Amino acid sequence: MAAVFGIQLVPKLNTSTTRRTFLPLRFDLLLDRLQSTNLHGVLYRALDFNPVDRSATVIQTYPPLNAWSPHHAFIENPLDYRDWTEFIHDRALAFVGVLTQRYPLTQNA
Repeated sequence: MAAVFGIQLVPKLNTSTTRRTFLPLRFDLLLDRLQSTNLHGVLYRALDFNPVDRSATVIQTYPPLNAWSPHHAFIENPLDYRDWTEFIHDRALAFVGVLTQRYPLTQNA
């Protein structure tokens, strides 16, 4: 311990004991998540600078959304965070419908 290169550690060790189990992906639950309107604090951790009606830095995408990359730069960045909210709300909304076309809840729950 302690003098780890130029990183001074503490005299005290500390651990955590309990960890959670990896719970499955309910179809219902995604349908619900895809339905998010106020997305900002749902399928991602989104940073905005609200006071002057402006964006911050980083939309930290979750699952879903985790399959963004292939051509991300091609897409270019939207005008603001607030604006990006909308857009992917929109598009997501379109997508949920696609899924449903092929899979009926009633049947698939």
